Amino acid sequence: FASNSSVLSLVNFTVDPQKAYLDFVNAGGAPLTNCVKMLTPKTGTGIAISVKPESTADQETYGGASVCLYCRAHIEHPDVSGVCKYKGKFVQIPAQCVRDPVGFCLSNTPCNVCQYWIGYGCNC
Amino acid sequence: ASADWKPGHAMPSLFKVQNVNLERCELANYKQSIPMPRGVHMNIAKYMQLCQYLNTCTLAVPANMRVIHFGAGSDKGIAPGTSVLRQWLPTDAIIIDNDLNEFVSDADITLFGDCVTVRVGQQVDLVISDMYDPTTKNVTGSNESKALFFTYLCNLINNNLALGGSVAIKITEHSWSVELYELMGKFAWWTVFCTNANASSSEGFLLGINYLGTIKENIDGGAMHANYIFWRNSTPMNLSTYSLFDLSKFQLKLKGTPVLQLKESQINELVISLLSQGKLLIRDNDTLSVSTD
Ligand SMILES: C[n+]1cn([C@@H]2O[C@H](COP(=O)(O)OP(=O)(O)OP(=O)(O)OC[C@H]3O[C@@H](n4cnc5c(=O)[nH]c(N)nc54)[C@H](O)[C@@H]3O)[C@@H](O)[C@H]2O)c2nc(N)[nH]c(=O)c21
Ligand SMILES: [Zn+2]
Ligand SMILES: [Zn+2]
Repeated sequence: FASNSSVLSLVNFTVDPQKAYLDFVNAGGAPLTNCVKMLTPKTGTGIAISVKPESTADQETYGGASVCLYCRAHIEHPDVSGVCKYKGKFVQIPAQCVRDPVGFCLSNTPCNVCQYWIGYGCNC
Repeated sequence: ASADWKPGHAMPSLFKVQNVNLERCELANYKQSIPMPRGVHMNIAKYMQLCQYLNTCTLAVPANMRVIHFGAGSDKGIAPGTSVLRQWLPTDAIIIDNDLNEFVSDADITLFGDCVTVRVGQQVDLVISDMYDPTTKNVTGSNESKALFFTYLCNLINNNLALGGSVAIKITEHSWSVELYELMGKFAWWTVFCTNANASSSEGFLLGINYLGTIKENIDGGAMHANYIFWRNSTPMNLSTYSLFDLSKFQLKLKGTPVLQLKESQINELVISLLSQGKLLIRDNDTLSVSTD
């Protein structure tokens, strides 16, 4: 609804959009909606980010750009390369955190050597 | 019901060969909606069913496949159809999408503005169009052939489409073009495909499979749209997404279709046969360059 444009406009009034969004949702703010949930044969590997959907039975796959705060808010990405890590790819998200796909990716990091979500797949 | 498990319905030659006047389209289930599986965008189910039918066509699937996607912005700021294209196409395929207003998309290139502003320097392999002009809803007089974005799409087919390439262009009862129907006669095969997810709409995807650059079938465009409406008025189609229940074979087959550069004089029966089978593309193999003009 108009609440997406509200929180998306809010992260335009801050120097730290990640913490801005996370503080907003943690205080009861309405999670960002309209993320592009894909339909997948839940027989994937389970890695965090993949070129094709890789959801397990405990996962859901989203279009990468739709779950990236910097893509959705049309603000500059923080990556040193300037390339978004999600855009053009697919992002797997635990089924329990589907209520807020954007805040989950802002709250977690894939394992460097392992590529699975630390705490949600990584076994190193 | 077997048809409920298919991705949709394709216009049969039974209605292609009819000769009737253009009549009003009256669907018994018109405007009825089907709940989407898993709260997912309706454009997810529609694009996937379109891709599932194209899985049964002789699509040319080369390396570095060039796909352009018009009308990709929907559902207020996103592009679910482009993401489905990313799920469907080979990982090395190039996706260029475009719509009038701003949106976020998983395409390689995203261009905002009128489709005329999309300058295609080379030739592409697959054209998907979900464009629809809102003024088409202002039904006043008789249902005449429309120009609008179809003039741009017709010129694209004649100039910027590889031999062996294919198109999928959305039409409705009132959003249609005589010239585009007649261009389907320059492909090896053609049909109109209506997804089961949106069977309650007169919407259909005009498919031209394997472009040949020469007239293979002489088509009366106005008479063929009347046949399309006659088919919709004669064919019960129930809303369904059963085809999406098993996605084990959804991805486009990695065909490795070769891309060849040939002069028009060198095109013979073997080349035409290979183009018609989805086994060959004829275009440049430069680096794709599509910008805003
Ligand atoms: C088929 N039909 C038409 N009318 C009458 O003819 C008018 C023009 O139709 P028109 O050609 O839009 O086609 P339809 O409304 O299907 O398109 P439908 O809306 O599905 O549109 C198909 C596609 O249009 C796309 N689209 C429509 N609106 C917009 C828009 O505003 N912007 C963009 N970008 N796309 C749009 C939309 O996404 C959808 O998938 C209708 O509005 C009725 O007055 C019918 N009346 C009755 N009683 N029963 C019918 O079966 C019937
Ligand atoms: Zn991004
Ligand atoms: Zn790990």
